[PDB]
Parts: sequence; structure tokens; C-alpha cells
Amino acid sequence: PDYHEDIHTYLREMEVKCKPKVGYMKKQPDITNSMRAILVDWLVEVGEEYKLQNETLHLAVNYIDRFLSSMSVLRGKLQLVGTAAMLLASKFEEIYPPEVAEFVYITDDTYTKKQVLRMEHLVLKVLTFDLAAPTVNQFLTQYFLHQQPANCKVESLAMFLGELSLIDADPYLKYLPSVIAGAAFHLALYTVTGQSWPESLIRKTGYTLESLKPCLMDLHQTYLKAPQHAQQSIREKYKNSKYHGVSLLNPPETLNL
Amino acid sequence: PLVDMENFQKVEKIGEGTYGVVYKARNKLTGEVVALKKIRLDTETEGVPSTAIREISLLKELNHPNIVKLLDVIHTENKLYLVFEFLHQDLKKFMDASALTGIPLPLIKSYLFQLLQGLAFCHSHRVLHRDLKPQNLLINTEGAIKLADFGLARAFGVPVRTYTHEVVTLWYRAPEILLGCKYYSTAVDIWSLGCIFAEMVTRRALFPGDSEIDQLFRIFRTLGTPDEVVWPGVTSMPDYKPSFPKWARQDFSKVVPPLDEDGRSLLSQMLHYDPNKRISAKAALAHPFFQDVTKPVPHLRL
Ligand SMILES: CNC(=O)c1nn(C)c2c1C(C)(C)Cc1cnc(Nc3ccc(N4CCN(C)CC4)cc3)nc1-2
Repeated sequence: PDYHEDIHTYLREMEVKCKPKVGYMKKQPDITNSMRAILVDWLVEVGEEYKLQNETLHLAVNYIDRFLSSMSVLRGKLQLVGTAAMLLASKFEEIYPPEVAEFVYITDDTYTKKQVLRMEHLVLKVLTFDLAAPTVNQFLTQYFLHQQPANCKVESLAMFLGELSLIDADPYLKYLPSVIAGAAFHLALYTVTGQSWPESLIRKTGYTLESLKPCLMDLHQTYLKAPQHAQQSIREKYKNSKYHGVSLLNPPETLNL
Repeated sequence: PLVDMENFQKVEKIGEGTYGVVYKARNKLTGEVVALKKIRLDTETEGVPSTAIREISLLKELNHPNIVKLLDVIHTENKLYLVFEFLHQDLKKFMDASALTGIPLPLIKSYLFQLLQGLAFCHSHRVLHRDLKPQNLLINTEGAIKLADFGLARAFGVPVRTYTHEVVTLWYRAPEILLGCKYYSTAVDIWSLGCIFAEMVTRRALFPGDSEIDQLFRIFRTLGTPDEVVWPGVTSMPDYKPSFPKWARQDFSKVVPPLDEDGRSLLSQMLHYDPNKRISAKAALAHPFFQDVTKPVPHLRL
């Protein structure tokens, strides 16, 4: 691509601005990481049901972390927030969103259509209509153009790891999307092809393998423990042949770092 | 939100369509003249329309002299207003009012130059416009032209997929789209601009098709039917048929007779069949055609 570089530079600037407050969850009186984990897992499931793009999913989560970063929410409302987030993410990214009715259905009519629309309004107000946020997905895409031989298994496994990082606010709130993507990419490349974070991406991103290390370690750990994790929708999603069954792939025992 | 709306004096309707309505309006407190777009938010009961979601979020990242500025958003319970900087006229009407005389070539150059600058800004911020047509290009008395109507615009940090119901009007539609390509790329906007460039120069639309197939054939008849050597992949593309007539490329000096060598060169590169090879907005800005560009003012018949 011809703007490939300008766009990267720009996504790298926006990801700093559209970044949630790292410590927001401990300032929430009533909800917790575990509840957010359950919400995001549920949204992955919803994305699978309505056959939504992965980008939608990542956007929805970004909206949620930003909303919760400045608005106190109670357990019984967390899902209404996430439902509205998903609706907005769909409206933004999907060729055409599911109907509102569908987002009321997926909640077991826990909420009325009216509550969903009003929450969508509130989320838009709180995010100030700033919906075009950088995501792990977007950086992964930029990164993929840098496989000398393009490998579809590496791309699925990188998507899979990037998608898992959405689930656990600890420790992944503390990392930029570009960094999580860098670590997910190298880790997937390493597991599948045995190759490492390529020099061409070092020059492009300014990230060294050294620089990715802390996120790598965490991501590798999440990869190892994935089958044990309390949330499983993503592993399920990624054992489908659409993703080359990459969640069945065995993680390396150690990284050669 | 309701006080904001009360600060606006509606002057006159300047635009209407499926989206809603646009008024010239005046801020009663500051005197600022403004374009007020009203989106009707009860018409479907589907929440804020996706077009509005995309236009708003994308337009507030895009602050550039050649992109119509979104100044404000007012979201009440049942109404959504967008406040845009106000321009005087759209290019479609201007071209039509210029039929007898033609748009002077220096002004054509200035316009294309500004549109390219505006487009390059969009693309270098991962926004595809996707609806570039004369009526969505707005002009003022000072000689500026600016991109408007981002109702179909999309961010492409992740590739944008093709949709049957959300495409440019036929005349300005790129051949990839007509041939059923999977993803949009920046090249579709460059194609539209090239068509518009040609239309300003000749006073006729370049490729005024009656249908999708007729549109392709008008393109083939002028630029020649594309083959594997011109456009690696054409024959594999979904809506490509081997039964397509094979036309030879018309002589380009006869397609845009008023244009000199530089103009013919620029337009050729903007109408390159292969999307990967079609010139980018940024590279077009550097073309020798714009060596001598100035900023003439139009004669706006108002
Ligand atoms: C989907 N379209 C729009 O949102 C839109 N349409 N128009 C015409 C405008 C918009 C925006 C995005 C809200 C911004 C804007 C900003 N300025 C103008 N100015 C303007 C003034 C007069 C005319 N006319 C020429 C054609 N006519 C005979 C009616 C008057 C056209 C545009 N128009 C507009």
C-alpha cells in the first residue's frame, strides 16, 4: 500500500489517545475484572452467533473499557453497556448491523429495546462519538503485510492470541494495541514457523523483541493457561477450520528470549 | 442540547434526501453562518443511523482545509443535528451553470489540486470516502473546494468489504467494483476524481452508464477492454465474463481534447485499470500538471 506508513504512524498516535485508564476497575465500586471477562467472553459468543467481524468485537471492547473508565456501573447494568457497545461497534464496522431487536434477544430480554437505545445514546455521549479507535486487529493487519511468505496459520494464531488478550483486563489494559499485536504476531510466527519478530517490523514499529518482552511473557502465559481459563468462547471459536484449528496448536514451552 | 438548537436560526433549506435535511442557519449569538444537517431519528426506530455513526466519528478526525468541517454535534432524544461549516455551492450545479462557457482550465486545475489534497488527507488517515461525485463536492466564492457527504465513508485500518446497497452512483464507480472485487481500496476514490476531472474539462460525464454492465462497457469502449497484461487478475474477478467485447483503447487526446500532455498523463494514471497501479492522491499532487497551479475564483451564479 501507498499510505501504509502514514496510516501506521497515525494509528500509533490515536491508540495513545483512545486509551482507557489502566486502573479503572479498582475504582468501580460494584464490578470487577472477572465480570468484565465474562462480558467479553459473552460478546465473542454473540459475534459468533450473528457472524460478526472480529474487528467489531475489538471495537466493542474498546468502547466498554473507555465507558467504564469514566462511568460507574452496577453488575446488572454491565451487560446493557456491553450490548450497546456491540451495537455501536456493529453499526460502525459491519456492512450492515443486526437489528436492535437482535441485541434485545441476545440478552434474554433482560433489557428493553428502549434501554438499549438510550444506553447507545449515553455511550455515544460518553465517548463523544469517537468510535474509530485503533485495535489489535488493525495493527495485526498492518503487520501481516510483512510476512515474506504470507502464512494463514500464523494469521489465525495471531488473531487468536490478540483476541484472548481482550478477555483479561489484568494485565492487558496496561499495553497498547500495537504492542499486544506485536507480541501476538511474533508468538504466532514463532509457534508456527519458528521465525521471530522480523527486522522489517522492527524498523516499521521501532519495537524490538526486547521491547515486546514484557507483553510477550504475559501473552505466552495466557496462551499456556488458555485451556484452563474460565472463559472459553474464543478457544471454541478458533478450533474451527476457518482458523486452521490454531487454538488446538500447542504453545511453545518457552520463548527463546 | 436544546439550548444549542435554540441558538440556531434556520435560514433556508439547502439540501434534502434519505438522510434528512440540511439548512443554512445562523448562530444567533455569534453570527456564524453554518450548515445544519438534521437527521430524523424516529423514522425507523433503529437508533442512531450507521451513516451518522460513521460520518461523525470519521469527520472529527479529519480537519483539513479541503474537507468540509464538522463543527458540532447535537444529540437530543429524537433529533440528531450535525453542524458543518457552510459553503456556497456544489460542483454539480456549478458545472451545469458553466455549460455554455466551460470551467476555465486554471480553475479546473485548482479544484483537482485541492480535491487531491483533501483526498490524500482522508487516505493518509485511513478514511475512504467512497462517494466522490460532483454534487458532494462543495465550493465557495474564494476558490476553495472541499469534500463533503461522508455518509458512505469507512475507516480501513482493516480492509473494507464491498456492499451492493452502499456504492457510489454508477457514473463515478471504479471498474473493480463493477467487476465484483472483494474489498474497496483507496483507488476507488481516485477513479471517481479522474472521472470528475474529465467531466469538468469536457463538460460531459466521462462514463455515463445506464446500468452496471453498460457502465463497464462505456469504460471498456474508452480505455479498452482490460486483459491479464493490463490488469493481472481481471479474468478471474467475479463479475468478469469471457464474452466481454474486446475494445481497443481510444486515443486519449480525443477523449479529453482540451487537455495538454501533462493533463492527459495525470488522467491516464488516475484511470489505470489495475487498482494497485492507479496513482495515489499523494503522488498525483506531485504530478507536473500541478506545477503552475493557482487559486482562481469561480463566477458563482447565485
Ligand atoms: C448528505 N449531504 C449533506 O450532508 C450535505 N448536503 N449539503 C448540500 C451540504 C451537506 C453538509 C455535509 C451538511 C455540509 C454543507 C455545507 N455547505 C453547503 N452549502 C450549500 C449551499 C447552497 C447549495 N445550493 C446549490 C444547489 N441548490 C440549487 C440548492 C442551493 C448547495 C450547498 N452544503 C452542505
